[PDB]
Amino acid sequence: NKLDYIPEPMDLSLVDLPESLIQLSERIAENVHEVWAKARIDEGWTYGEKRDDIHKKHPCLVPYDELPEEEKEADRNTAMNTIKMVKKLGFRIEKED
Amino acid sequence: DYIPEPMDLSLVDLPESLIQLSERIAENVHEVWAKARIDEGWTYGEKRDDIHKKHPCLVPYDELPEEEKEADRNTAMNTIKMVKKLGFRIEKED
Ligand SMILES: OC[C@H]1O[C@@](CO)(O[C@H]2O[C@H](CO)[C@@H](O)[C@H](O)[C@H]2O)[C@@H](O)[C@@H]1O
Ligand SMILES: OC[C@H]1O[C@@](CO)(O[C@H]2O[C@H](CO)[C@@H](O)[C@H](O)[C@H]2O)[C@@H](O)[C@@H]1O
Repeated sequence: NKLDYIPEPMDLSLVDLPESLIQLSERIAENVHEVWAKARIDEGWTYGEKRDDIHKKHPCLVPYDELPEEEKEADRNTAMNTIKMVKKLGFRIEKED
Repeated sequence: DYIPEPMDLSLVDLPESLIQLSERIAENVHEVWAKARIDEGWTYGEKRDDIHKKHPCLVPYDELPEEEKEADRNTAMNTIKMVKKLGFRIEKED
């Protein structure tokens, strides 16, 4: 092996987010996916049952609801980790009156 | 037949103190992403290979092409703009 890289993510296990926000994690993940998909469809990518760099085919190029549950969980957790980092970095997150 | 329509976040204002920390946020999402692939047997290779589990982005975040860091930063900021658009205050604690 040539490269010796060990990822060390920040410990966000004890960062608490409003329950109201976590209740919306699907809403956030869905929009993240829409942004992702629009960027790939604008580059000529299309849906295909196997990923393919040469023919620009991706299986995840579907509406968010049609994704496998495993893939939605990923998207929801990515979203929550990105926000937990905001809180870890010293910002308050509060639902507006 | 499927047309993505992301929320219009063009007018959502985030505190400048936070946008300054884009790279810290982007760098951590990359670490979590990288940690998950390496735990499943992925390694760095300069071409992506779904078969030998080789990905060119399995490098320290600072070693990424600027185009890739730029993508990660914008992704992080759109996720946080969604929070603000969904009715949440984001303010630095002083
Ligand atoms: O485990 C899947 C992995 O993909 C990520 C990339 O950060 O999500 C992006 O790519 C997905 C398909 O590969 C899209 O469905 C998703 O919308 C997009 O944000 C992570 O969320 C996840 O860890
Ligand atoms: O594939 C690039 C594409 O994936 C995103 C998530 O949608 O970033 C993820 O994948 C990157 C490597 O491909 C990682 O560096 C990053 O941390 C991870 O979240 C997009 O930002 C990017 O356009």
